[PDB]
Amino acid sequence: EMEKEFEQIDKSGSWAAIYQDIRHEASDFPSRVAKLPKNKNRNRYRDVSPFDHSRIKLHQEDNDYINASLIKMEEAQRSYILTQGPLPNTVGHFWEMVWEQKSRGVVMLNRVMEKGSLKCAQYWPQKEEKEMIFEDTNLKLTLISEDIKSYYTVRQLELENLTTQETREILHFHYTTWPDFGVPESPASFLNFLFKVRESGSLSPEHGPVVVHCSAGIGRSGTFCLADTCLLLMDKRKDPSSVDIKKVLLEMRKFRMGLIQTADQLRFSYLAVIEGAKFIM
Repeated sequence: EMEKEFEQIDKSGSWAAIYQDIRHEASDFPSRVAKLPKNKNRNRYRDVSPFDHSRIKLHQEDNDYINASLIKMEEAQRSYILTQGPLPNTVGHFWEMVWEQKSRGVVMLNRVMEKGSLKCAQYWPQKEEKEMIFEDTNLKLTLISEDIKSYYTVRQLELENLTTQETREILHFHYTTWPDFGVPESPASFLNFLFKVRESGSLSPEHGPVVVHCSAGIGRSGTFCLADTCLLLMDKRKDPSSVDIKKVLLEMRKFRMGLIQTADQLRFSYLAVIEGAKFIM
């Protein structure tokens, strides 16, 4: 059981060691499309690339590339799209992907500015009366409502395909309190946030996969998917303690490199799953 494994690693201070074993066992697949010269300005970080096999393709004949990966967890019946925070030049691609994949929710785990630098373009409207038009992808985006809470903000957005005049409601879940350095001290507000996304229906199989991002789409974004999938598997299985976090992480790393960036994020993921299991048992 992971609670006992937690105390062991913690008491022995072995987190950096566990973390390095995961690094060494992780899959390595080609990412040829990401490294094409015509795609250099579509990537926020030169060392964070989607694998070719799991990359999301845009349905535009010109250049189909976005820094985004489909993570398919077969046993849990959960999919996720993990992507980077959009760049000024990819905001239109981001919303085209949301449209084409029939996503119902966007989960944002970063602030637009952290450590005095921009981690993400402002890709949604700040006021009802000031909608955004993406000329490159023929989409209009309107803020419908915004509910600001202590630890997160939920926004209802309307996305309109200007080509067909179809409209969809998108939910934007913005976790606003992840600290600039390290991880939250307690997983309570992160779990509350994760249950709010679940309650919305955004993670349900009647919709396209949820879009999850931070700045690179690997660290905080990884912690989100890892916790959700692990808690779902504990509901589904005859023996809940058959769930090995490390194995689940390695299965997710077949789909996108580098998920969980630090030994601290790994420790936090254990704590979130352990604490979340109490609200699920």
